Amino acid sequence: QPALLRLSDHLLANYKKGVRPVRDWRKPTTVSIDVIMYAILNVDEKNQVLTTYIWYRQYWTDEFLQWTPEDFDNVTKLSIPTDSIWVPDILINEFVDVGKSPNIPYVYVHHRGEVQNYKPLQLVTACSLDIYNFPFDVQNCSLTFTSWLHTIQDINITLWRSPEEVRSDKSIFINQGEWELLEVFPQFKEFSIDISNSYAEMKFYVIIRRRPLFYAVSLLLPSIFLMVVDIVGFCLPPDSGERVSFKITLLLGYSVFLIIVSDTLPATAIGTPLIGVYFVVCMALLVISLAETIFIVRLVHKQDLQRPVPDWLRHLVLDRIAWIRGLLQELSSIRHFLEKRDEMREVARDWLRVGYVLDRLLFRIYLLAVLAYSITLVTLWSIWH
Amino acid sequence: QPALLRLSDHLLANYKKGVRPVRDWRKPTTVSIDVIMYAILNVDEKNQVLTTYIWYRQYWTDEFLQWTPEDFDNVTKLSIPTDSIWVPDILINEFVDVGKSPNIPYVYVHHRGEVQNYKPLQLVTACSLDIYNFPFDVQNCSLTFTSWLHTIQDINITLWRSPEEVRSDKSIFINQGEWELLEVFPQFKEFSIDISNSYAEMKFYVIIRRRPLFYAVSLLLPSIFLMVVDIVGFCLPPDSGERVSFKITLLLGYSVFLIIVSDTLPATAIGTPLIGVYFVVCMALLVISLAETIFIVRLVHKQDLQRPVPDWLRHLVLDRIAWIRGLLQELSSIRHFLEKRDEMREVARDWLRVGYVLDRLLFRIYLLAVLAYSITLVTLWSIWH
Amino acid sequence: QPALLRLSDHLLANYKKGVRPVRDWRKPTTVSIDVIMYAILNVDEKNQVLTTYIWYRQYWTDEFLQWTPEDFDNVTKLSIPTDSIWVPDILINEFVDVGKSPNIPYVYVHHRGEVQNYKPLQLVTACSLDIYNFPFDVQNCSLTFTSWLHTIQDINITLWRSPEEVRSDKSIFINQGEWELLEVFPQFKEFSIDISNSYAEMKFYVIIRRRPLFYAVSLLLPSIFLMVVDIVGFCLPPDSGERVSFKITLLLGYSVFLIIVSDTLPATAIGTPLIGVYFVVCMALLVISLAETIFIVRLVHKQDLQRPVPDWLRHLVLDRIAWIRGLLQELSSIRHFLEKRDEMREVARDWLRVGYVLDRLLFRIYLLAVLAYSITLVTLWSIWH
Amino acid sequence: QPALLRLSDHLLANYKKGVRPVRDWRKPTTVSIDVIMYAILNVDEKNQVLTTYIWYRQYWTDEFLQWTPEDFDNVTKLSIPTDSIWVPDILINEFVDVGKSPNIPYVYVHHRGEVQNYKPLQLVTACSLDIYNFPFDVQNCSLTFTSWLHTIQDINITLWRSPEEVRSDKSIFINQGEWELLEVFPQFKEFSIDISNSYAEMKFYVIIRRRPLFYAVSLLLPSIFLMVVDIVGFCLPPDSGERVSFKITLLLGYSVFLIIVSDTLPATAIGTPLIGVYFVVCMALLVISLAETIFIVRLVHKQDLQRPVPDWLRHLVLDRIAWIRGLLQELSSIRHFLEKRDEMREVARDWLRVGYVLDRLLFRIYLLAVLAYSITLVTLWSIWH
Amino acid sequence: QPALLRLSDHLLANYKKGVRPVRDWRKPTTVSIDVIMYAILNVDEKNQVLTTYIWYRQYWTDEFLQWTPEDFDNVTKLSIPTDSIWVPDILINEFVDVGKSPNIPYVYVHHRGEVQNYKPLQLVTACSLDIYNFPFDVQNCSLTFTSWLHTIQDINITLWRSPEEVRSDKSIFINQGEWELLEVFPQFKEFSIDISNSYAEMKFYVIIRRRPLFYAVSLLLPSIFLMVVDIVGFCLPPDSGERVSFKITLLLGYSVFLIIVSDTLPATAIGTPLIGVYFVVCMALLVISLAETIFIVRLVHKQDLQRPVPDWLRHLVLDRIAWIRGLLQELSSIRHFLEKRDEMREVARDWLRVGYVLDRLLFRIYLLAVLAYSITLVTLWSIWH
Ligand SMILES: *[C@@H]1O[C@H](CO)[C@@H](O[C@@H]2O[C@H](CO)[C@@H](O)[C@H](O)[C@H]2NC(C)=O)[C@H](O)[C@H]1NC(C)=O
Ligand SMILES: *[C@@H]1O[C@H](CO)[C@@H](O[C@@H]2O[C@H](CO)[C@@H](O)[C@H](O)[C@H]2NC(C)=O)[C@H](O)[C@H]1NC(C)=O
Ligand SMILES: NCCc1c[nH]c2ccc(O)cc12
Ligand SMILES: NCCc1c[nH]c2ccc(O)cc12
Ligand SMILES: NCCc1c[nH]c2ccc(O)cc12
Ligand SMILES: NCCc1c[nH]c2ccc(O)cc12
Ligand SMILES: NCCc1c[nH]c2ccc(O)cc12
Repeated sequence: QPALLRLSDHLLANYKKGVRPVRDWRKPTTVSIDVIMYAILNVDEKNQVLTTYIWYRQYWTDEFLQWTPEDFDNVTKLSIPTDSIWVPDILINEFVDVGKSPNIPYVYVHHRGEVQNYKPLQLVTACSLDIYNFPFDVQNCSLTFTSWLHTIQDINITLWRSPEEVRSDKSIFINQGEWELLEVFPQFKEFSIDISNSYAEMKFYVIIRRRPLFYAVSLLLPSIFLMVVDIVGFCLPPDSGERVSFKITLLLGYSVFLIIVSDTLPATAIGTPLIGVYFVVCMALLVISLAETIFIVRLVHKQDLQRPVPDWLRHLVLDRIAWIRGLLQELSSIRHFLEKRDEMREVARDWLRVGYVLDRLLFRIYLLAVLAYSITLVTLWSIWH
Repeated sequence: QPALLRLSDHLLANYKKGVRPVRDWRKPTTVSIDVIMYAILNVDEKNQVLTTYIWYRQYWTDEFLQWTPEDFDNVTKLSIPTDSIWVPDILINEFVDVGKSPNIPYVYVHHRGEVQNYKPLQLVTACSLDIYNFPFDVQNCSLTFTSWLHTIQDINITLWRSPEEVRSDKSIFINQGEWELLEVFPQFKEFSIDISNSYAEMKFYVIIRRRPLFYAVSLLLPSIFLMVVDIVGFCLPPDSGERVSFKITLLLGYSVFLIIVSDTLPATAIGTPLIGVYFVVCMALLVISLAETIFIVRLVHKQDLQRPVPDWLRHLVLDRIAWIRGLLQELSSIRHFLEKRDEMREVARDWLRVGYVLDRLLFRIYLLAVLAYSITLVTLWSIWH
Repeated sequence: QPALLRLSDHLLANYKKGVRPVRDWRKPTTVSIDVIMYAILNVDEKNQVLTTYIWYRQYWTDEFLQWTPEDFDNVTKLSIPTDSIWVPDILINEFVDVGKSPNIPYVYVHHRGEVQNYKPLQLVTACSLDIYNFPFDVQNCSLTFTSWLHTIQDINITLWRSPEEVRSDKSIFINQGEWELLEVFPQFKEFSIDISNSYAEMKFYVIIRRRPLFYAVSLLLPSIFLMVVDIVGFCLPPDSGERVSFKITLLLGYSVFLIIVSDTLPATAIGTPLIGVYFVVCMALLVISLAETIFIVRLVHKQDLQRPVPDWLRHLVLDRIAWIRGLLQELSSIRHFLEKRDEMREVARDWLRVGYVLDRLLFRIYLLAVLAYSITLVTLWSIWH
Repeated sequence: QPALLRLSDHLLANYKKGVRPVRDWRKPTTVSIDVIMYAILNVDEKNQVLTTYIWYRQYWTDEFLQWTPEDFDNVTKLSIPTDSIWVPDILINEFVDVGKSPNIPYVYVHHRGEVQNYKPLQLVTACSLDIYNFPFDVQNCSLTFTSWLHTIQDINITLWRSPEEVRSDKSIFINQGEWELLEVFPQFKEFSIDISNSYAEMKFYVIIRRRPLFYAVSLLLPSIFLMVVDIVGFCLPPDSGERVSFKITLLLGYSVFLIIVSDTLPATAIGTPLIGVYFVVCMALLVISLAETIFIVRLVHKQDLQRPVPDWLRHLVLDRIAWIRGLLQELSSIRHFLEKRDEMREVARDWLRVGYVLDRLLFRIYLLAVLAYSITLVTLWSIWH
Repeated sequence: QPALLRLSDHLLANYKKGVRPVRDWRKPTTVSIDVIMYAILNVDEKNQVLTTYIWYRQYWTDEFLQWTPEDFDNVTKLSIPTDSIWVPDILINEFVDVGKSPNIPYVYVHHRGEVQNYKPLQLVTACSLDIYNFPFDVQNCSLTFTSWLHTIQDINITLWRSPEEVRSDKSIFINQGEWELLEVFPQFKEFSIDISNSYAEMKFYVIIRRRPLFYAVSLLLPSIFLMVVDIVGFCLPPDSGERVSFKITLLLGYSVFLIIVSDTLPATAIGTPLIGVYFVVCMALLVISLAETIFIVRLVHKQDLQRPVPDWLRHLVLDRIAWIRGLLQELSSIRHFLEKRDEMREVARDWLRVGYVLDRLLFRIYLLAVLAYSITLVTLWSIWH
């Protein structure tokens, strides 16, 4: 007789698969688990879910599947289909849709009754995401493995291995994605929602950090590009009537661009992300450039103004060294029309050189409000790097 | 003999799982339920559905699964697979797609015949959404648990616990999302669509309110930004020929922006939301700014107009203090060409100072139609806060 | 003995569930159905499908499930699982994907053999949509219930109730959506695709009408907004050099807006919708405004033109009352250069006042081509309302 | 005894459903099929798939389900569940996802052993799409029905009916969609991937043609609209300084529009579609309009140029008839400043009339490069119509 | 007796399908596989997955399904349902969702016990994508077939055929898509995650290359189009006041276009793709064109400047040959006002001809920075072609 199916006839003849396998019912069946995390497939932030592929394994002690290796040609391990034995109902408290993993149809059984079960499982799980510092963020998502029905008296959950070996496990993990795990942190916890019920659970805090190197060329590269167009835009002469149309076109291009980057961050009501506050301050610096162009074109215009006041013309003089026959009465009438002509040219000429020395020094103030304000960026960048 | 599977052989030997378990058929099997709501996953408003994760439990009385704890070593609870016993067909009247929850394969049975069943269930349910006051809204969505086939004579539905304990249940609930539940309100109701049929149902009015703090920085922050660009835009001199091109560019940027925010609110035919009516009034204030610029550039232009009328020049004078040899005949011909030259300059100069004192006071009217109209915003904001 | 499972042992002992239950095989099993329509979930027009939630019920006569209420304690109704009896294969000819409804696991049986079956069913069904008059449209979608395999000799289909009661059934229906049903119209029809096969079917013409009140504020509110910007745009003086840049900017904004509304209507080759033809006529009215601005700026320009012809200057005069020492030769040379100077100013001044009296009356023609053309809108609106 | 389930007890008592039913194993079981195509649901071109709803039927000869109509009250047809008999594994070589069709749970059996099986089946099938002539295209997609495991020796595939009747079958087909089938073309073919294996297959070449009447109002209606704006745009005078800003705005609007229509056509590397080549030639005609405006504004400008050369002024004269006391020395100084003034006006006046007669004839060349080039469109349209 | 179901009664009478079929348990069951790849359906790069349709087959040796062809009329092959025998649990380590393939319900068995199993299987598999050289890229995605539970002692994996025949297999493969496979490379590998467990696996490195011919007309055709608009844009005279509005409009159109092409490439943190670095250098060349227009309009303007310095006027002269009665005092006053008039015209005239000879030679430098920089494109194109 072949000895490998003589054994399965001995185990599964009178085996009843609907009974929690134990001889004294007062003790629990202590399962023992661990995770080996393979990949982080996607982090959906607007929906606050997280899909993950995990290699997973359990063992528990089945007191009805015991034998001796003699009378069976020293068989010490054996494979049984999963649908023909008892199996616990351990699942996750935090799933959203779990139908993506196939069922492994086989389990091992040892000669002491140690049934061990290997299966892959994908987990579209719901964990709250903190998105405050957007390119430089670590996440803290839980994976609470628990028995759904059975209490402490029936099913208790411990680990396969030591909790140090779970923390530093990068044995299989797919790198060169968007995320990168630091550690998987296990913790036993006894859960109770009311009196007279207590449930075992095993949380796995998987922490991951975003690799930020892509988002420099999608959130900072056009923003610094829209600044060097603004720096060269002050070198238009304000008398052209084309400088204000330059600045409103630039702010138009900035405004369309900010729409594009708004859709990524979620509607989580803990506030705004920290980088999104900067694009408001980046946008308000364009308005100070837009309010500076309107002021000097209001100040310098062919409008037939009044005289420049010498109280400020002396103030502009100090800053200029810092930042820069009755035929006589008839023919007298024709020169008087030209007396008024060139003099009103010189009135607008007096307002003219005022609007350039206020153009230069306010361009220096704008250049120091950019160049000294960029040092604040790299020092917050280098320390958090 | 081990006593835990001796009991399951005693219960499930001649048990027929297709019969509603009762000895006198004239009495119903009164199930009893409650919900423990875990999260609100998404509220799709354009489709008017609502997905929700709920911890759920039932018990009913099975008169065929009774035993005595003696002859079984004082066993008082026991686990049976769900597919091997009777189970009611309680489901929801308002689902759209329910396939996302796994089946819990186990139930408890007590020694009196009290079968109790724990299961998670996700509910893409269809509830009508009222979206009138958009950032500040409470919702009222039903969850009508009922038996689909059985009538009052067969299955009646009551609650597990007191209806006060269901209302104030925040024991497990995931916060820091978009929504926040106030209460879950149960109510028994007897349903009847015709004569000779009556059905038990248990409605659960779950009310939730949106946390509005995110939508201030996505529906009010660019709208107030497009006003301070409009306030500074009046400081262009109207003689530039660049002011009307400024105002139409601004209204262009506003018009593109209103497209972006239109896609959120649904096509529900109860009317428009209340905040969407304000963006029309916000848009019509830009037209009054756009109609004011066209009027003064029509009024002030190098066009060789007629004289300003002294009926309104005196009216502008009052508001200015409030808001602000035959050689003689040949040579006489050359001055007359300059007589006509400077005089038509002074005609346009007379229309010139009119268009600035009407520019200033209409800018004060526009500034008071903004600043006093913003007080209406925060008082409606603070009371509803 | 308990009498409720003594009955199910009597019915389902030798019952064979694979046989169409009848004693004389020459007669059909006449099923009888009706629908109770609950909601219209979505109408996808680009794909021409329609999803609908329907409460549904059948009964047929099973000649093998008969008993007498005596010997069973006057039991007259009983519940049997659906998978343990015969059930017809009645389904829809027009489905696209039907997997969204759960299976009701129970049926009633009466003491005469009247098995009745209640189930919900969702129907992503394919019906052709007529989209000609877009906001004001009724639809006519079929729901052809038929047996897929069995012919007239085996399965015939009739109704539960009278066909008048199906038509006026609004007992349960979720209102305050986008659609609103007028009636559900049943009609028996015998189907035959060839010789020697005839099939019963029961069509249900469900007609629904769109509530159009939302699409007034998404298809007419910006279109009338882009007209009042065009009406005020004629009050620019044509000498500014900023009026043509105003009109092309407006047509730019209109052109981008028409892209946004194009994606809703499908690629159904019965033609264009009727409202989409109007937006072409709405767009061509902007070109007549754009061709009118180009004509007067071509007519009025500092170009050193020729004289205005008195054949049309008299025509403009009639419409103006309707719509509105050798020192002498040397010094004679300097006045002749000013003779040519002011005269060519008066030549452009003669073309100047022509271009305003043609500006005013063509603005009246444009104002009457708008105001009288809007009366055509509301009269087609009020009658179809 | 009722005779309809006495027959099913006679057929399915010792019937083994895992054996290919034949008495001499050396002959094949010749199935016979046909398709009745109901609708073409969608053609996804970027993914190159095709979903189709097909009414489908098979018959094969089962030598174990034979009887005589006597001893059974002249029963000649009978219904058996599909899961209780043998059924071939005929499926499609070209599917992508086939889970959308329900299983018909019944088959007919005749008294000779002719089992016939009716089922609907939806087919998201993968066929390569040729998209060269985009609005006027026929497709040629295969549907290769074959047995997946069994060879020629076990399962052979023929047709139900004559192959002429399959070709001209429009008995049920949903029209008024986007597509329209010409014919379904069957062809038997013996498949072999290596030595010692040969497989029967039955290809069904379904050819469909797009109804092009919708895409005239979405690919040609705005393109001809952006030409009549270009035709009227030449009537701006080139001295305005607003004509180049008109032409770049138009090319901006064209460039945004071409983005919108690019997303439809796939990334199939057989080249570009033929209509997409025309929009490049449509775009390059705008550049010749844009290069013509830049040339005449470079030629006509207040720049203090040199003299016009009489070598080309005579050439412009020919085309103009085709396409169109020491007081004397002091006072002599003041006329010499006006000698230089009006003469440089006449130098720019000489370049002025040159730039209009080159404006008119190059506008005639552009008008003949449009009007004669539109005749090429309708002749390629009418023949392919 | 018919001999084909007499054989299946002999094999499957006492067959236990839950036992790994072997007589001596110490030897493994060596399965043997290969793949025949049919199509590459989609490559999702933002999600880094890959869907593939593969024809697949296995055989293993079943020691319990042996017979002799005599006593069964020389039957040497036979078909058994898959659910009635043992089958290994060979699956893929790298799947994401595998539910899209149907189950083939049949297997062959030979008279020696060689069970062979044919099935199609679709594989949304997760492989890391290298996207550095975007249009010209080869991919290297693994397909690791392994037994999930069984070790080396139970299941070992080898190939059907020689590993050379797998490499050059294009027998069935759907061409004329986006991708094109070079080879499928098999490699045996023994896997071990810890001590005391060793697993067989069979990697299949399928390498595919993108056909780049479509992306020339979607990533290079508008980019070279936005250069010839820039080349003709220098032929505007800088005195128009319309040239800077031309250049900012062009950069606006370029900036919107770069948004459109950004969404394809993923967020993989290995850096940026190589073609995306070029569009930054393509964008910075427009800024040098935009900084050149601002410089000459700052240099040439009616501003009443000072004199041009003869240190650079001589430098411009060298490059111009390379790149190009008390009535007397009263009447003396009127000429002095015209002395100042024409002289300040000649001051701006002196700056005028400077700004054209710097316009021409900087246009030659820009033309050589384009034409010589395009030779770098085609040489990198032709070698990698
Ligand atoms: C949600 O809506 C339901 C009905 O639409 C409200 O239920 C009503 O509650 C009042 C107060 O208890 C009862 O008098 C009515 O009989 C109830 N109506 C029905 C149809 O049962 C419910 O109060 C609403 N929720 C909130 C928070 O107001
Ligand atoms: C669709 O394509 C197939 C092949 O790609 C065409 O089938 C060919 O038809 C001709 C004419 O009957 C035969 O001579 C060839 O042998 C067929 N080819 C194959 C591979 O069998 C088919 O004709 C095409 N459809 C149309 C409408 O032309
Ligand atoms: N083929 C993968 C077998 C395997 C090896 N080590 C494992 C660890 C966990 C697990 O679920 C599975 C495994
Ligand atoms: N593991 C969660 C068990 C659990 C504890 N309390 C519960 C309440 C309801 C429920 O369905 C389930 C539970
Ligand atoms: N719980 C809903 C039971 C029900 C009451 N009336 C009905 C009518 C039809 C139907 O399918 C079902 C019903
Ligand atoms: N109810 C549709 C029955 C039917 C009638 N003719 C048919 C032809 C083919 C098929 O699969 C089915 C049919
Ligand atoms: N009908 C396809 C049968 C077939 C022929 N050759 C094959 C090779 C592999 C495979 O899985 C299947 C096949």
